[PDB]
Amino acid sequence: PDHNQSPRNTYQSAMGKQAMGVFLTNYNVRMDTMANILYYPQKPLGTTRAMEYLKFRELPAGQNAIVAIACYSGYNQEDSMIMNQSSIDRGLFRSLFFRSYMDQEKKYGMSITETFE
Amino acid sequence: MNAPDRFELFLLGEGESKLKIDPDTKAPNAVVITFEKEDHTLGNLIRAELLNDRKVLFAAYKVEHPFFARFKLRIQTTEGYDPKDALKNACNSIINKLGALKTNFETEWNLQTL
Amino acid sequence: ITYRREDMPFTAEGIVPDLIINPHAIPSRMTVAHLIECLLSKVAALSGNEGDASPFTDITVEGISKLLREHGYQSRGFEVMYNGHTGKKLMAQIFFGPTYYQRLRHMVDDKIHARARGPGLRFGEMERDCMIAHGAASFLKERLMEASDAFRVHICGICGLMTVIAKLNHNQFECKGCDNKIDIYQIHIPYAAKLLFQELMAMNITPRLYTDRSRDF
Amino acid sequence: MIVPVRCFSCGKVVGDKWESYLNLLQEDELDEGTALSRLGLKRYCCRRMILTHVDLIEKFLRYNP
Amino acid sequence: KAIPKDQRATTPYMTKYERARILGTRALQISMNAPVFVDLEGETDPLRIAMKELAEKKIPLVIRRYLPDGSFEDWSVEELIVDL
Amino acid sequence: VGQQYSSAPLRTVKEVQFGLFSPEEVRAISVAKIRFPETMDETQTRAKIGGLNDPRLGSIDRNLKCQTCQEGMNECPGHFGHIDLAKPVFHVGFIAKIKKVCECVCMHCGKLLLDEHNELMRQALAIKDSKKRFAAIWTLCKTKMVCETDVPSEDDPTQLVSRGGCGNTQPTIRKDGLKLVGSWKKDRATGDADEPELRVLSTEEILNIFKHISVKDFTSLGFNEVFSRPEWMILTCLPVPPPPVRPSISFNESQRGEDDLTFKLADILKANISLETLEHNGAPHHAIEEAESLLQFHVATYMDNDIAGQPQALQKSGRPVKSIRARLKGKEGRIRGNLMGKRVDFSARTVISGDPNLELDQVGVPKSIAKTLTYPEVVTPYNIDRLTQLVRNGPNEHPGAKYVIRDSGDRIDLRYSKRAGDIQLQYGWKVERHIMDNDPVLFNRQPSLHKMSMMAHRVKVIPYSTFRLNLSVTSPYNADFDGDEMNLHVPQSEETRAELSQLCAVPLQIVSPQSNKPCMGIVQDTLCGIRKLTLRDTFIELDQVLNMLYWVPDWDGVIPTPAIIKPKPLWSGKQILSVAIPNGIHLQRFDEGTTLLSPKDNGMLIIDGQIIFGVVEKKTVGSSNGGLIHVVTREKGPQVCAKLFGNIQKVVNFWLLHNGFSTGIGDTIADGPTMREITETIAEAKKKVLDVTKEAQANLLTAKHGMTLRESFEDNVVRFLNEARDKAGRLAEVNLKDLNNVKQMVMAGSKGSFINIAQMSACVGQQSVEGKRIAFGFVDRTLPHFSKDDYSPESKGFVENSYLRGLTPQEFFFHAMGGREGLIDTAVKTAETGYIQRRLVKALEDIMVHYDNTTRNSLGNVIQFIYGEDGMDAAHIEKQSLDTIGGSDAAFEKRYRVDLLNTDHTLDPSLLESGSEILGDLKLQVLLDEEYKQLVKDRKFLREVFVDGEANWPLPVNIRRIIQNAQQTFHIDHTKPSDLTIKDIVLGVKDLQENLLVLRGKNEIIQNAQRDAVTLFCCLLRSRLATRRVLQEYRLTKQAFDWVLSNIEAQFLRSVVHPGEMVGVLAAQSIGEPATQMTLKKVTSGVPRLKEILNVAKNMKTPSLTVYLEPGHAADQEQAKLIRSAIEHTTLKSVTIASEIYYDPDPRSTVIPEDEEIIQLHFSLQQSPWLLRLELDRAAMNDKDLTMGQVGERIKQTFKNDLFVIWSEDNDEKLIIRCRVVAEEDHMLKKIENTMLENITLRGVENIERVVMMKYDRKVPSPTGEYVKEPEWVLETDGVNLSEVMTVPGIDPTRIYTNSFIDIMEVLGIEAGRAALYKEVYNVIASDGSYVNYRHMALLVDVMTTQGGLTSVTRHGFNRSNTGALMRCSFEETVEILFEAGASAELDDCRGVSENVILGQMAPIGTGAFDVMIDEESL
Ligand SMILES: [Mn+2]
Ligand SMILES: [Mn+2]
Ligand SMILES: [Zn+2]
Ligand SMILES: [Zn+2]
Ligand SMILES: [Zn+2]
Ligand SMILES: [Zn+2]
Repeated sequence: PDHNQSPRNTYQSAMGKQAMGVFLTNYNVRMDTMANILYYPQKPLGTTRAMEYLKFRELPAGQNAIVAIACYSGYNQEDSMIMNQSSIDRGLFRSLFFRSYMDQEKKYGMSITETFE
Repeated sequence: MNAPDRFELFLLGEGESKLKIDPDTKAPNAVVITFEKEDHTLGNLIRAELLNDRKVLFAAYKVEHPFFARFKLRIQTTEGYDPKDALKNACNSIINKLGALKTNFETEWNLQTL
Repeated sequence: ITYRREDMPFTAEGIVPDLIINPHAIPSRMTVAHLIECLLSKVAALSGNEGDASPFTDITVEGISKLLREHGYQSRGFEVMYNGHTGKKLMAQIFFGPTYYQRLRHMVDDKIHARARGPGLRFGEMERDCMIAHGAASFLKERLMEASDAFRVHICGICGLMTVIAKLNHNQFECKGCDNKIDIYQIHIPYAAKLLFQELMAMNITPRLYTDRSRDF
Repeated sequence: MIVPVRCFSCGKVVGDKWESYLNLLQEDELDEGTALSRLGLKRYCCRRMILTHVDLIEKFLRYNP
Repeated sequence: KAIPKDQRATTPYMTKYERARILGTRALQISMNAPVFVDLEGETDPLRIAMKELAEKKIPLVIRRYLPDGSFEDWSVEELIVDL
Repeated sequence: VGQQYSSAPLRTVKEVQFGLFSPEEVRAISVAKIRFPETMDETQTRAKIGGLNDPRLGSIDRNLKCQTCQEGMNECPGHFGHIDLAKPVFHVGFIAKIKKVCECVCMHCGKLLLDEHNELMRQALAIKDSKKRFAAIWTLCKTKMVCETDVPSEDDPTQLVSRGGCGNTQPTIRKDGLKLVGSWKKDRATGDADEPELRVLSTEEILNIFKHISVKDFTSLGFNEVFSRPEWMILTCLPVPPPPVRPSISFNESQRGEDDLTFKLADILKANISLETLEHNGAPHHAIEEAESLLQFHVATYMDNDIAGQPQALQKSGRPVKSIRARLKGKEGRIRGNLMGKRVDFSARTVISGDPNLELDQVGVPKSIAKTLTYPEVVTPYNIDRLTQLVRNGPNEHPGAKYVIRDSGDRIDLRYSKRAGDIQLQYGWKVERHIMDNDPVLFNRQPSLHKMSMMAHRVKVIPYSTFRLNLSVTSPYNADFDGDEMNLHVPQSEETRAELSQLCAVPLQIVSPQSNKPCMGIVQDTLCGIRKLTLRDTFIELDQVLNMLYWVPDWDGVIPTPAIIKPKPLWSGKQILSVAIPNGIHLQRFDEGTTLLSPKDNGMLIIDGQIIFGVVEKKTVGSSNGGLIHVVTREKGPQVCAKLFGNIQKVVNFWLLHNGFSTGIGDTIADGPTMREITETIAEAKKKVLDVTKEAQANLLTAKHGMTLRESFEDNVVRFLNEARDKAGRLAEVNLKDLNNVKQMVMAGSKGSFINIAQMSACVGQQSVEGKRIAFGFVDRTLPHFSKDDYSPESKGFVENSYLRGLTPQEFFFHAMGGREGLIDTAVKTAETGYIQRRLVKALEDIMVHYDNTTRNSLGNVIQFIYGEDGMDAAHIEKQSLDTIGGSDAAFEKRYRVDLLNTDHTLDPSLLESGSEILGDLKLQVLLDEEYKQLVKDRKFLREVFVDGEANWPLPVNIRRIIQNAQQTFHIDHTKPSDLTIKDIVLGVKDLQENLLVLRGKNEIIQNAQRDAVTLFCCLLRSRLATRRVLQEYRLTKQAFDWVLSNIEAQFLRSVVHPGEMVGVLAAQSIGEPATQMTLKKVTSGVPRLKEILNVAKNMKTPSLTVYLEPGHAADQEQAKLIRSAIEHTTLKSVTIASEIYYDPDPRSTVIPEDEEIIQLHFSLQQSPWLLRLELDRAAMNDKDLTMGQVGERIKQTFKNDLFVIWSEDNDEKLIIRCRVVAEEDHMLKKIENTMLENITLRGVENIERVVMMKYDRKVPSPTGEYVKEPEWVLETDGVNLSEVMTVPGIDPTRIYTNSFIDIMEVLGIEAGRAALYKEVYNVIASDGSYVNYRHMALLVDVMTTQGGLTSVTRHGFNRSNTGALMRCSFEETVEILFEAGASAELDDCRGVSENVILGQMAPIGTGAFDVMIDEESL
């Protein structure tokens, strides 16, 4: 982070919060409104030391893309990316997504029940 | 959901031909052909064969959009030389060149131990 | 866009990128870390050794360079690459490397919301001010017009009031108070404006809808 | 979760080489750099596969149902 | 309040907004099968026909330009120079 | 609508006249009288009673019968009822106003208590804002409580003048909900007049007083003689709204039904009746009063539900309530809910992605979104098959339709319809098809601050989700593809289609009004690529040429003959790019060292659409002013240009794809040595800083005048460290090779500036918070890692390292500090700018250029007598060179002097055909003399205007180009003599000028206006089509020339602003949009300043004067000083070392030694023993050019005799003022000592605190003609006092300027005010390098100035700024806005966009600013 323009660290610090990883290992067992689990969470090839205490190599949020900085077909201009479709097929950046919905039964209604049927 | 079924890339859905032949208007003895469900694989091939042929004045191909599987091919051939025949000819020219390679290979493959 | 492996530009090694970003994203962010991580991430992958990208270490683009170079790649990350369509070499060399990418939520499909209705995403004051600048009044009309029926009223040409008693069959128009029978107009307004005006009259307030611009002036 | 079957980038079958790598590591006390090259993973594109991988499954098979 | 055909101080040229709106209004007619004035030398699309009618000075409309005082000039689309 | 007929003309509300219902009218218009407070069951016989819900009013029961107006519940516009109020009643809304009027008029004669006789009242009366006058009058009249009988006239106070002969005292009127209470007094506490008398001012009293207010008196209030009389604010007679306002939910039959207004009225009527049934029956007083206040309550509650309670007893024992205010709480808020853009229909939003394969004006719509949005297309023989094909395709196959809508307006829902595949489309049915390829859709990106960010594109249905944009349409929208969503909106009607594609269509937006340039360029890849492709070293093998060629769809199939045919057929990179370019396109530009051999492949020449030389980058192919897009747009049409983006992109992109462009860390590394130079460069500044440190710690740094040591030490350090970072940064930019990918982007123009390379490669440079080095947050040290009082760069926040090198933790944290400053006020700039732009618009929203070329607001006020002073549309103006203005007088003569009678300065017989027979032609040389004296006035005129000497001014019609087109269109050879006559040129051009017409009025005033509006374009024109010029340089034949004339005339007309132009909005969003880019020497600049300026804040942050010294003495550094001192406010405080109060009792001998000599000296050719002794400091004493005598006799003339003053003279080593009072002494002195140190003005103008001199380089004409810089000393002051400073001897009082445009106004008048205000607003917009075409700021600055004063933009009104009562219904109380509109007779012009939306009409804006009618002429 010492090689970044100052604000850029700030931005990252936010987006990291919207990375998909493996929030918990017990995720299969929690019913939480939104869940995003990465198929193939990889450790970053570029770890930090603080990363150890953060359990990042353990519950990593992201994968190591083979990345080319190239003007290619013209389709990666102004902050788009040309992603490798094949890579996608073989699983790169796939994610589970668990939306879990909740519904209850009646509040106080004198025999005004709600029936799951 | 918007994602078109991946087969649509190598498989012709209905009404589409392999080739549409259009008579280029802008120039004499030229033709524009649209290959449906092909891509560069073929395009760049046929073109650089079409281009060797000397009674061909012009050969070019383009895939106008990465989304769609198809490409256009323009061949301008000399007066009295039919581009379809130039295609046919450059097509054969390939089939024969690959036969060679297929042979040469299976050949040089057998001599190998492993 | 996603290209398939065929089309991607490939490296001599037959490796091809999972991900092509644009170089124009680079100088203006000053995002050198991305490059140095990428440099490192490469060495790391090649060398099995986890790449320490911790801040304030004594690690260096120059050191990471040396290691990559030892691994038989050009040390500044670049790699000769071959255009996938043609096979021809790329004239320029392409900075190539692993880099940790995060996949963020709020995915396309969640934000395709297309609420077209026959029987952001708004057209707010600012887009209104935009269409004005454009001169595009009928669009402004079409777009701000409520579903409220274009209800038809009649008006006195003296007091722009909705006090016109219209015997339409008989072709008879009387505005009492003004003594009007000939100088009377018919205008369509949304019924919800008709109402608002009557509500305004109800509250002792004359909203006079005239048909000429210049006054008795 | 578990080893991706194939290296994303190119598609080397990589998911037949995970236990053997864990061995190349533990029982043969080798380092990942040397070990990965022995499994044949020569291009970093396929190396990052195994070497980056986190085997969270062995933590999932620790819960009861 | 009206201003005689002579003494028109307003542009003899059609304004981009006027064209926008003739073409609009004219196409809105052409689109509901009201009769066309020119030869449809191929065209199926209303606006494109409306434009062809304007082009061949065959739109039968008068534009009423209001001045800010309230008076107005009338111009016939025929009269109006279309040069935009 | 309502398929019945009515002979009545069909019209559109042009004006809404607001007023109050006189009780007279309320009856006159009414149909009922309404007595019975019930309905139906007349002894049980159902229907209605002649009391409510029927007497004549709207019907129910499906009955058409309705006063013979027939029709029924859907076609009848409910007729109005009537209800007499037994007693006068305050209409709730005006209780406020009523009270207020009652405070202004006498409560007995109805006579305005303050007349034209009182002077503070004529200023109150003269105000034209009916609302602001009433307020100004009221704040003046509420003081009065005595309706004066005799008033001091305009003469002697001895002499009284009579007025309203009624002497009675007024009550001070306070409110109590619905009762106004009045309390009198025969003066405040005077004998036999004490104790007020509280009596409730009843409605009956006030109404009669209101009636006695004269047509003159109440008109000088808001009130309208005709529309709103004060009396009418008082209800006597109540309108009864019929059943459509107040419904009856009769559930089929045999059940009650009447709305909550009906009951609320029923209770009014009850109270009314029981108030009558107490007068008719007779009663006590606090019984009718009680019966009155019950009525008054029910009328009140009927309209306003916000008084002493809520009467909720209407058919329900649980108690809810609805008034007509609280009806508008669901009808002023359901109209406003739909006035805010909520029910967003036929629109669609998704991520945008760029796509180099769409045309510039396309928008890739995903199929799935395409399938969702419909277009109602009318079935038409031209389209019967296609439409039929769709209807078969259905809701799910793409080129399908959702709904087929038949004549009867029925909707066959093709999705769930048993006849989905069995519909015979008949002519005149609507099919609601999907949008398909080529539908005009309006594609917009919020926040949309910019006509250019709502553009119309052709649809192109595509596969995956996400809208797809052509990359070049990118910055018009300020859109990138990192997650931006965009809204697509499908125009629904055919004219609405036409409008989009005819006005907003993206091609029509290339050259934008905002900066009279293109606003869409070639960008990112395509730019970077084009530069590369264009280099000389770029050559293309035949094999790849053919593709590139074939890629350009507009290619004509001719393979260009290669620029190299030798060993290998080999095309230039330029050659093929030159096929993207169409023919007839030329472009000349020259850089620093371009020639016609342009070594550096510099500059640009394109001829007939072959770029002949120059690297094509931003300059050419970007959005820049002169560039190839500007050119192609004007020269060849918008569409043909739009297609150019496509071609260029396609070619270049194709090229780039097979060439490849990248950027690595290698691109960001400096040459080993450069790094040592860089490291040296920095370490060379740390000495400089260190030397200044040592210097200052020694106390050897002299504070720069009016700047502290510490203030000026930092100033130096910061500049050193910047000079460093910068000379450091250059040191790496020069290094980096032309291979360098980073520099390779930088050359081309695509993202990347110097500071970027600079920070990545050389030094990051000094961080800074609140424009200072990092501050000592810990005590006297910036981190706990430094020692106390460490002022080094490293400590105080210089980041030494590049980002490549990495930052130290301190550097990292200081960078983080500077960074956080950035984001914090990047959030401020976003938030304030967000709101300025919304104010700027609201301000100028209604300004439009009407058919007379005048520019007017909604009211009709002339803001500009011709739009932006020249009647040109800013999108048709180019920067052009006014050549008459520049160069030596010598040069002027060389170019433009044609003197036939002079074998030397004649046109040479080679240029001209009749070239020889011209020599010595008196008659001609009288024409050519006319020409030249005219060119001379011209040069003179121009130098009067552009005092600066600035040659290059945005003008319409690029004359240079037209000529360059002539010379190519005619193949003019610069070898044979031209066939022109002098008379041809000289008269031709003279004749041409008479043809450039912005204005057409035949009268003199307009012809004069027209002559002016065209003045500037004409000097350009005269200087371009000068006789020598035409022949010497241009070489135009009679043919080309005659062409140039008719072209100049053609384009000039094309350049004239179209009546219709929402020129104001344009002007507001031309000032706003760029401000939404201001993301950042010591004067407030940028948005704080913009929010300062627009706010017309009298309390500015950085008030400055800028005074220029009288012409003859500019260089005199000593006179600059002498003025500085005689201006800078210099107090005794600033010149006194210390004060001391001694007891020193003998006024001869003295207990102070150093003063014995001074009392002796004041005895050569009463007093207290307490002495105030001031010791003064020479330093600042002679610095401010001051005498002891002067300081002295100042204090001695400040304290009259009330102080005995004596002072040491100017030789004595200690300077001393000794002062005595002349016993409570020691205290009067500490007062006087302070009255001295603070108050007394030794020298200068008050409020001028700092006064800095500065050398300003000035452009001034030398004797020989050409513009020479002449340095001038210029005092700049902290503090403004323009009046008193203006007058100071030796300044150029002509030029003295302040940024406080407010003081300028107040001293120099409004016209100068405006001038200055424009210079301020423009400085704000110039300070971020940005340009905004003059007319936009003019129009803002004109609007701020139209009414005699500086009227602020950033809202002044709580209601309006220029908004009709109908328009965007502001406050949760529109009722309140409408109430006042009633009372003040607000006259709505319906030129609003909302009023007309409320009215179901299009605005008289632009395309709706004229009417279309059916011509009976066309044969
Ligand atoms: Mn961006
Ligand atoms: Mn963005
Ligand atoms: Zn009337
Ligand atoms: Zn691989
Ligand atoms: Zn009726
Ligand atoms: Zn009086």
